[PDB]
Amino acid sequence: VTYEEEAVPAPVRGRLEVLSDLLYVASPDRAMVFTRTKAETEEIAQGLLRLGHPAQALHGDLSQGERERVLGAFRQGEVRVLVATDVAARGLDIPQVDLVVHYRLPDRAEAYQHRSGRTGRAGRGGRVVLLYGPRERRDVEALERAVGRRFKRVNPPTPEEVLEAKWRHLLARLARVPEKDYRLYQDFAGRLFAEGRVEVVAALLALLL
Amino acid sequence: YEEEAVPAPVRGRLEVLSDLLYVASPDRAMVFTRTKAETEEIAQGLLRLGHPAQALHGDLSQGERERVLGAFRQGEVRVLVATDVAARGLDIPQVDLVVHYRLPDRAEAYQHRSGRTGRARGGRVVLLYGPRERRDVEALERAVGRRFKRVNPPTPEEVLEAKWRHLLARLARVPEKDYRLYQDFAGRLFAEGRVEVVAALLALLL
Repeated sequence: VTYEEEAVPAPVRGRLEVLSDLLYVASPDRAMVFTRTKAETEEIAQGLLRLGHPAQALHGDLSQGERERVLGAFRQGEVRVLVATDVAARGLDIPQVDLVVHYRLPDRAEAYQHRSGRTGRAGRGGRVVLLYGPRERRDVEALERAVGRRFKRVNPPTPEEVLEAKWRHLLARLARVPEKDYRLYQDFAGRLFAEGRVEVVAALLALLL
Repeated sequence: YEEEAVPAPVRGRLEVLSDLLYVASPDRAMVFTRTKAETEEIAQGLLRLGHPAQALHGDLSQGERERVLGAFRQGEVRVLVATDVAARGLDIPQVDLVVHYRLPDRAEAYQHRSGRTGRARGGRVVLLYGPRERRDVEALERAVGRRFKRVNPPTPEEVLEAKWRHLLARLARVPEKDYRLYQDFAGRLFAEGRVEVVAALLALLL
């Protein structure tokens, strides 16, 4: 195994929210999320959507043609999140991805591995994350038995983790903006600096994040 | 009220409206077109460009209107864009600035539209003229029996400075509790002191 696995604690309800934060912090090019039912794939996708992530749902009800295009969307970068059921998920036509997340848990060990292999954009490297509920702890120990491995027990992202991630995203915007367009606002930038009021700029960031 | 005819090509027309808007900064403005097609188009152009604008027409559900007008009255909406038909009604209040994006098809349309300006005081009225309307400007000018002051579009520099003051305003409305979260980040920026970076910030909000 050349990928790492983390067991991360979440409350079935706040499950979506935790995940969203995971993504924001981790910022992976491609990610799959696994769940039990095609309906969840839907909720979760819509959910993540409104939560501001490029998410699609992968199930077998998807037509041959619909599938094939949800997948392409994925390989380009147009879709950055695929939410699938283990069944819909079988196939060689599935890309390798930066990060695998188990939303609900896989009952038996083989589902775990089929799911987990899709990470590692080489056969080497990759992160897997399992989400467990407050009681499901016993379920997690059980899997580790099956899988014959100890998963790392890692906390969800702190608010300032996210804040930190958002800020990183933002320097990324600024990078893009070319002199051709910021050159016009030099003077103002000057004023702010020469006044030296963090509060005002703190304010400015307030409504950019 | 004062009346000012402002030179402007229909092809870049929208930009100076935005300008006059920023430079005037009225609590209420109303802009007049002649087809739901443009009221529509223009509420978008202005919301895009920075201004809290909404469009006013018939298709608009009875109920919905009430809400828009309320918002315009509240001042949650500072600019209204309306056809002449849609505009009729005693629910439409008096504004600080009346703009004729395109002109009236009569001295009645004019004195109907302009009627809407000034509240408690005189008002203001802007008539936007392209170069090849210059003739028919005089046409309606005397048609109404008055001479509108010929006055020029706002300066790039005038506009820019205004844009700035608006921004300050917005900023000033940020609740202490909110931005508190970003003092550190802010500090990081002053710390490296790349004005260019902060410029790129500004570029993203103007």
